[PDB]
Amino acid sequence: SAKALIVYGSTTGNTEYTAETIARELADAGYEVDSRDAASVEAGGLFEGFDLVLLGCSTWGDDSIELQDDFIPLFDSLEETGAQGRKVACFGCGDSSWEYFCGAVDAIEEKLKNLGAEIVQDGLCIDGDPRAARDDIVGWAHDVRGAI
Ligand SMILES: Cc1cc2nc3c(=O)[nH]c(=O)nc-3n(C[C@H](O)[C@H](O)[C@H](O)COP(=O)(O)O)c2cc1C
Repeated sequence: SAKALIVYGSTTGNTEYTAETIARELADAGYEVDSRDAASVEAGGLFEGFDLVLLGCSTWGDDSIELQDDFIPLFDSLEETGAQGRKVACFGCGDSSWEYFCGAVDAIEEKLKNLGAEIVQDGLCIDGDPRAARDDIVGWAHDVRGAI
């Protein structure tokens, strides 16, 4: 079967829950899903062997757009991950009280495109408690699968 990698940076658990929800959706559809906390990964060759890569990251920063801390090293070395020609999609939790709502997702997408990835679906941005967005999360995973 096709193999999917999900890597998530999450501090309060929201993007982690989102990743777990996406993983079950893909696994139910027949994907072999490898889900990893970004804190545990190294960037070099990270995407090797994977037909689909899903990257999740929350947004931070006192008065700038900053990526979740565990994701920053992966972003900083994203050019070594094997993203060229890779089918990728991005997701993240945020808070719409911030103007740059899920700004980290946008930043990861833009760099992926420079690096030659194929963005298979527009990034998923979740407001507030992601358990109150379960339908949106499952639907997005479904749409990602249908777009590859
Ligand atoms: C200092 C600070 C800055 C934040 N900045 C943003 C932001 O710019 N855009 C956004 O969408 N959310 C912002 N947030 C909201 C967090 O991303 C939100 O709490 C999210 O649910 C955390 O997801 P996680 O538990 O997966 O880490 C900010 C939160 C804090 C504390």
